[PDB]
Amino acid sequence: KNVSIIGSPLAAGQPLGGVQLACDDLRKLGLHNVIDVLGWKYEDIGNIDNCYYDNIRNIKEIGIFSKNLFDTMSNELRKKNFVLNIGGDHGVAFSSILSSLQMYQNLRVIWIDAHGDINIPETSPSGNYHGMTLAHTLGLFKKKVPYFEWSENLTYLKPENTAIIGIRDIDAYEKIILKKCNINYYTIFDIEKNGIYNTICTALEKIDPNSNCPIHISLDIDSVDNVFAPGTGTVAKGGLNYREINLLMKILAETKRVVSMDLVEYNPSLDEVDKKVHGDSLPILDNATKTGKLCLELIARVLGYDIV
Amino acid sequence: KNVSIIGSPLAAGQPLGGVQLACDDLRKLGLHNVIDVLGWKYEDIGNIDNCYYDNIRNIKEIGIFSKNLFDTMSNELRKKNFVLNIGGDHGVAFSSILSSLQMYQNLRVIWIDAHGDINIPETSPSGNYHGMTLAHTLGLFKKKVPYFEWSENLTYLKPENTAIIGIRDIDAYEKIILKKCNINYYTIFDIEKNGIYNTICTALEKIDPNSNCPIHISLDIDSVDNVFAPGTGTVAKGGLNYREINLLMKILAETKRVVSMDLVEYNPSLDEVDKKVHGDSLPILDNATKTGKLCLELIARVLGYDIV
Amino acid sequence: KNVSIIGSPLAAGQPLGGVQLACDDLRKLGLHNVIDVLGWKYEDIGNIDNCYYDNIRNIKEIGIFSKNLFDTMSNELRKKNFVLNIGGDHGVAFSSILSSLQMYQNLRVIWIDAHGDINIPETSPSGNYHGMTLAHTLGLFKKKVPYFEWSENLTYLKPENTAIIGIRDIDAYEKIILKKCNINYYTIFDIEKNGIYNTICTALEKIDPNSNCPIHISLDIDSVDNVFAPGTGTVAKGGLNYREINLLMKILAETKRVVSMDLVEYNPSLDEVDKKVHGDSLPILDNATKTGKLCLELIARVLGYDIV
Ligand SMILES: N[C@@H](CCCC[B-](O)(O)O)C(=O)O
Ligand SMILES: N[C@@H](CCCC[B-](O)(O)O)C(=O)O
Ligand SMILES: N[C@@H](CCCC[B-](O)(O)O)C(=O)O
Ligand SMILES: [Mn+2]
Ligand SMILES: [Mn+2]
Ligand SMILES: [Mn+2]
Ligand SMILES: [Mn+2]
Ligand SMILES: [Mn+2]
Ligand SMILES: [Mn+2]
Repeated sequence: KNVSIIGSPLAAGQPLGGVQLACDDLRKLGLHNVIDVLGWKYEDIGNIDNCYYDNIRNIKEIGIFSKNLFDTMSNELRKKNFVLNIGGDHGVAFSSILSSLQMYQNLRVIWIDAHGDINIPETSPSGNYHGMTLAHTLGLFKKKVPYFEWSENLTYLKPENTAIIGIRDIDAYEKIILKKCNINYYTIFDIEKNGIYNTICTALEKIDPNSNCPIHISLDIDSVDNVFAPGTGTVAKGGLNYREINLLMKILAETKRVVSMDLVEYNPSLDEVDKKVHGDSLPILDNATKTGKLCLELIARVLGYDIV
Repeated sequence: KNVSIIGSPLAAGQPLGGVQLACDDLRKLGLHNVIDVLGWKYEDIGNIDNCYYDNIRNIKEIGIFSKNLFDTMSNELRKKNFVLNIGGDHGVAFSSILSSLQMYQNLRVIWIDAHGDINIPETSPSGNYHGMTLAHTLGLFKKKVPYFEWSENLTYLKPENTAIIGIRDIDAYEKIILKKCNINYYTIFDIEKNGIYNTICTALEKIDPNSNCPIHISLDIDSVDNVFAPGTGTVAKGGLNYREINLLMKILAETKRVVSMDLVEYNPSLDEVDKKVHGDSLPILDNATKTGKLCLELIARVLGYDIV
Repeated sequence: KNVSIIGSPLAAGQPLGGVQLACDDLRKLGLHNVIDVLGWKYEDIGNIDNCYYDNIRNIKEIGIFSKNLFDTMSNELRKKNFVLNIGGDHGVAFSSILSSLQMYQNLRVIWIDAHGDINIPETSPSGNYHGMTLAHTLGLFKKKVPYFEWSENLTYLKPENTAIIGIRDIDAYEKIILKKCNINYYTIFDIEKNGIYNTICTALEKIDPNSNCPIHISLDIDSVDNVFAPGTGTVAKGGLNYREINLLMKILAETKRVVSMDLVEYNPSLDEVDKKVHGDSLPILDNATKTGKLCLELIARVLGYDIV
């Protein structure tokens, strides 16, 4: 029950700023107090500081930041702590997942997102890296990436060892990549048909039939519906509801196999207040904005927070 | 993959105006662009122009309009195009369904609505025709209808060949008609018990056990909850949510047997904005009002639009 | 089909006033008209007027009020009427349930609430009695309660004969009491996993395997999500939705075994308006605040109000 906290305030994978503020906001809202009350101990590492594709925006900053995160996270993973990586946009999952993967070669990844993040630079509508991070992590890139030379000899994640859950906003070319690479995916319609519980059980059975693999959770908060998670940059209608995302995190916690996690795309500047109701009983700041509070509650779920 | 578009701006089946504006609003919002991007071809026909019961409001206008729609739609159906009939209030479904039925004698009808629309003139609380249209189509009327003489020798729809889905606001007498005529109905409580997916599968198995019949979808947008579809004249609490109505249309599209469809009761004047989020990726006008946008997205589902 | 209506305007189990106004507000909104239209007859009794633990707030007022309610309700129960007890905060369920229990010794209780109300005075964070009422009713109190001497020789409710449904906001010590006393409980996560229908069926099978026991429903309106029930003092995120709470009440009505019911924690002063939509068709005041209207609709469900 030791968690290393790593702030990864990278905001270069997409146009906007705001997400760079996520890590410190969550600390302000009571991250340490929440971890404490759940009976975990933490080590807060602070914040990460900061032939070829030529069409990836801000790639220099991203590559240099990612090397730093890769190195820092590798060191925390070696302590056999649970490692919590707080973004930042989703670009931070490349180094997060690959560092975890080098240590846990049988790692299984649950990517929770409204989006596929599985564009390659030649299919991307935007040139924004956060929309390509999963493709990059999966080894789907066809050319070298400037400032990622340090990463070229790493082992990459395999599609069959991954499940994407909650998706509903996929680009035209992206749809083809999704089917082609054989990744396991569960759309919001699958969730509507079968319920979130059956969906995650199905996903886990698919990628870890023997229930014996370490799990990395990469949670993009925009997987959650706008009603509950307004504080994020790229919204898509029809998301996971409050009950669903909480149940999903609880089920993943109960595997007892989660070794690392990203929580990405929280943008405090975009967030709103309810606010404070009696049920906000974790040691979270009164009247905290609702997405920040949800982030902390979802982190609590992964650390074993339960209704009874 | 050819669709005929028929605008049916009838607003006489109920008190309000607004719905007469629906057809052109949907065109403005990007109807043609949406059909194009899905790889369908369209022919836009434009807009329909315009012993006895004595207690039906505006019946002259309704009867005369319905003859015109019957004739116009009959002609489009003969091309073996998919025919999309955009209302207008629900009164336009009488001619829509009966013209389709004369051509497709084994037609099965899925009536998606918060209401039964199955009052007869002697049970109607309002005298508004849009609340009687299904009863009329089913041959449940007991007297002749002024200005409907042209329709008296048509074959009428049978209750056992129909399923009403999503209902929750039914008048006292209407409840008796519903049980008496033996129509298949699936209330919002059935949907809550079994989920939208099991419900539509059950309905389809009930009315088309051999999966071999052409299908007409009559979609009243007020079937959808107020939260997602404010732009409609007669609201009822506890409607289909965004995920449910999208899944329902997708499942119906996947039968590959849908030959015609009404989309009725959209009232642009009553509609509101979110607005524009990243997930609004169909070629729909940026910041379009949310019900209009939903209408277009639901039309896209029927034409095969899917998440991946 | 005779219902006795008892107004129990007790507000001393918690800090706030507002709930004392609930009973008369529901009458103003059309309680009698609703009962009438459902074909029930009512007798409106009006409103109840008004070694040891030393840490229970307002206990004198609560104990004295509870004796009065116990006596009044005992008398109504003897008529073999369905007895509807309208709070007031949840403190009124002690006398309600115990009076019903003395008459119906095989009573089964369905406690519908976001909270456990199962603190004992030595674990209570607040000293507010409404958060202890279920523990008190279950005989879990360890010391005598001032002004409850009249109750000391009553038979208390047993945990195995009780099901709590909808819970999501439970205090730390309370979680231990919940597991220890062996009460049957179904959290919002159980509801999310299995659906409200499977949950209530499971609960009923658990506590009444032979489907032969009288049922008391203790409905705290804060079980319902904030979106639908803002007019209540202690809100918790992720509650039952409009479709769920309506279905739950319908299923309980259909047992045909409900003999008594509390509807508690409605605070008109906290309530808001939609307002009036076509679907508000029960004889409820036009534009009534939404929680009050929901209360009446849920009472209608218990008296057999159904979609068709
Ligand atoms: N598919 C879009 C949207 C990406 C959204 C990124 B994410 O999931 O981290 O918010 C793009 O490639 O630009
Ligand atoms: N049952 C009511 C309401 C009808 C609603 C019509 B509809 O479904 O087209 O909105 C009436 O007969 O007036
Ligand atoms: N557990 C809290 C909250 C109680 C809420 C009471 B109720 O369910 O009637 O709203 C307390 O003991 O103070
Ligand atoms: Mn993402
Ligand atoms: Mn995303
Ligand atoms: Mn209709
Ligand atoms: Mn309708
Ligand atoms: Mn309560
Ligand atoms: Mn409560």
